Amino acid sequence: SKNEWRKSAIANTLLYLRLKNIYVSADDFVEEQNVYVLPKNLLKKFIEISDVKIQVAAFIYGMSAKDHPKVKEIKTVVLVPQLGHVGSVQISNIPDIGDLPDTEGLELLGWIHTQTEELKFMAASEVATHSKLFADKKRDCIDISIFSTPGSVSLSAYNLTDEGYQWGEENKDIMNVLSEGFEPTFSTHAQLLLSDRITGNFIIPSGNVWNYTFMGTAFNQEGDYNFKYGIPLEFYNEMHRPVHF
Amino acid sequence: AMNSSNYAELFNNDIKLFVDDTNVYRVTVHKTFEGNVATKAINGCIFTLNPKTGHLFLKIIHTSVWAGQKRLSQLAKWKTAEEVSALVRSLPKEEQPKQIIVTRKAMLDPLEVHMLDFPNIAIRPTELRLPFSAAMSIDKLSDVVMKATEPQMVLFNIYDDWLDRISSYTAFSRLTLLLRALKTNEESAKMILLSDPTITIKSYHLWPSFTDEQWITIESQMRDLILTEYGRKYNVNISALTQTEIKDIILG
Amino acid sequence: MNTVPFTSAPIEVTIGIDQYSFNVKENQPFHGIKDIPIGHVHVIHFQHADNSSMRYGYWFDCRMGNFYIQYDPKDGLYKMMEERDGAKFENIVHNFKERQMMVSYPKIDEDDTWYNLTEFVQMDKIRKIVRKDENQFSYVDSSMTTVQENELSSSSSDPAHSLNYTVINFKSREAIRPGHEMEDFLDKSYYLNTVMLQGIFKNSSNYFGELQFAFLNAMFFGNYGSSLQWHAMIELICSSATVPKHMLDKLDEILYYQIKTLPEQYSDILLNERVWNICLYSSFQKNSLHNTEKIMENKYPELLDDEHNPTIVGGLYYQRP
Repeated sequence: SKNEWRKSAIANTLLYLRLKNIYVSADDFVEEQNVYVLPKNLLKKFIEISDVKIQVAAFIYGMSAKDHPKVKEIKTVVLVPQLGHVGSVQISNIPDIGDLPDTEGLELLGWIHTQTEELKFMAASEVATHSKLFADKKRDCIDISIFSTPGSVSLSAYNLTDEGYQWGEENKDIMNVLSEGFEPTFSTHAQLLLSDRITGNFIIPSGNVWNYTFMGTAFNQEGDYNFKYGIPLEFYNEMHRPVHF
Repeated sequence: AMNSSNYAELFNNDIKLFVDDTNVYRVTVHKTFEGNVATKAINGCIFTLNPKTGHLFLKIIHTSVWAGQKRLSQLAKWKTAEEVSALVRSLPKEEQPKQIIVTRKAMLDPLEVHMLDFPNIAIRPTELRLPFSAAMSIDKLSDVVMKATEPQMVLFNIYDDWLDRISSYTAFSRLTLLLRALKTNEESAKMILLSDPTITIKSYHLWPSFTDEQWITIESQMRDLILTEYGRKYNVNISALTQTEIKDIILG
Repeated sequence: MNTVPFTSAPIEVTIGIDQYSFNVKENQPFHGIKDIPIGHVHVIHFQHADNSSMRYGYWFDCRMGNFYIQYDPKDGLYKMMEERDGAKFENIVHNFKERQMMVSYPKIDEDDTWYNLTEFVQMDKIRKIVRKDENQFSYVDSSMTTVQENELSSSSSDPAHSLNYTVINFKSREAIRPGHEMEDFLDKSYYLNTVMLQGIFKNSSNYFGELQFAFLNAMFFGNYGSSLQWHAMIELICSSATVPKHMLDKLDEILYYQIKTLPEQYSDILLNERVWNICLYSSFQKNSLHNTEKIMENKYPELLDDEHNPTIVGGLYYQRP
């Protein structure tokens, strides 16, 4: 019904309020370890297009600053076709963006996603998703989880251990209710800074559509999609509805 | 001093203004992992309300006001006092209040010192803890404050058109119920206001155009919101509550 | 040494003379007080056995005339009177048998307490605060109002019933130059120096004399206006950045003796916690009150939302999860 769609879209218009209180998971600084810097404009928009119940995700790309190879600045967030769930997200493959202009020197840094449970480590479903995406391409990729809740957003960045990559490919299964031998220790702390001194941008699917949640049959997780620079649409945008009548 | 007893007196025929300076000096905070804390000031406002008519004099305090100054918290009270004094003096004599009630005691002396030219205007504190700080959770007020590029006075009626139909006391009670709810759980309170998309806010209003019938249900949802969160902060069963002073909850 | 004879003691009463007191029983043979040092001012005060809420008395200077006390049923009060017939007076004072029925004003011999408390107090100053020109002595009680508190009142008054203290109000036009609101409220130097010292008191001795008189009225009678005045005259000096040095140096001494002499029971009603904490711990002149602060800690150690911070809209927080 066009009714229930409408109420969910309304709740999402209040997401921005959560950016008043921002928490970032941090520990004693380590010099040899990389530092990831996330443009605030990117976090703000990404929250604004997300959902109150269903996980939303995207890839992150960027590069080392000129003086400091340990400081990885996030330049670009890529929203790709996906099917989100409460508790997990089915994300399509690493996108091919090298043919796009202005992407010279861009490094794939990992992925970013929302969640509605608070944790101090990558959940079982993150481990499976992160394994499937990165095990054979770039194991140093990070996972930035945003715990989104009324009143605040809490960010934590993780690296995934070799052991974690291994379990994640054993248990690639989509049910993921067994969780035999899942360990919090599969993930380790990555250093993350929020910054409003730098600006980032978005690359989106060329036809604007990234949320396949109400178009499930039409979603191909293995799909080779087309990409362009743009302003990502919100979760319940009309283009994310099945076109009717 | 105004309390929940002599509280009725608010609605007699003497012109009175409430002054809330809570949002005059406002900041955002940056706290490093070390523990070092930096503040940055954002635009603020003096909230000056006539509870009988609903007329709101919102005096926007631009950040430039703080540039080069020291003891900003102290300064903020004295600046609020100059502005309120200036406002009173701008009004025709028959529109000037007979009482000004300050929501925070620390405003008493500065304001009384600035109003010495008006010995017949009583400056009073209150033992109510009114929810006027939540005024910045009203979209249209937050917007005008944040877009300001210099100090500016903006005028609203915070009761919209309610007084065509209800008494001032009923309107003031609706208003404080709404603000208390917005103060208590902003996202949930706004959800209650946005539930029915067919009911809209007129361009000249602050609140949705509920019918008399709908307001009863909205008010009751706001009341539930408040008492529920009050029964979480302290794990008291509101079932076990008497009618008690739920009104004292609402007011402070 | 002087004598203040009493006609009789028909009502049971606790009688005070300066800082000393004694009880007299109902209709117990009594003819007054003898061996009174010739100082410059005395107070004789009363509290009946029945009354809890009520103290009263007379300030007088024995060098000025012959004074005695006689109970007056009409008013229910012990009354001071002047005997204008020296012969009749001397005849009563020097009566052998009546003198044995008098009490002797005591002494610690090297005790200068009364002087320390009254050094600046003069009868001519008292007689402008308590206005009854037909007597050379001055009646004060627990309940008497101040001239300050009745200014807005259109009602008639008996002037002898009001304490005519110098009007001091921190939130008045007199205290605050227009345009200098914050400045003059936070730093009272203009009020202290231009308005009060130069305009009204003329010198620091008149200032200190009213301050001392206000304290003693507060202590002996529990007079509320006198307490307010005493506290106000202290705050006016402490909260001024500019104070004549000779006043400043004398202040600590003055207050020390007043604090030292207070009892422990009525004092907690008497001392104002807000004013004293400001004076002793945050005012401009706080370092001029070392002795006073020290005795305040020894004698009364127990006496000594967030509007003073910005409102926090929200933030960014780096912390352990």
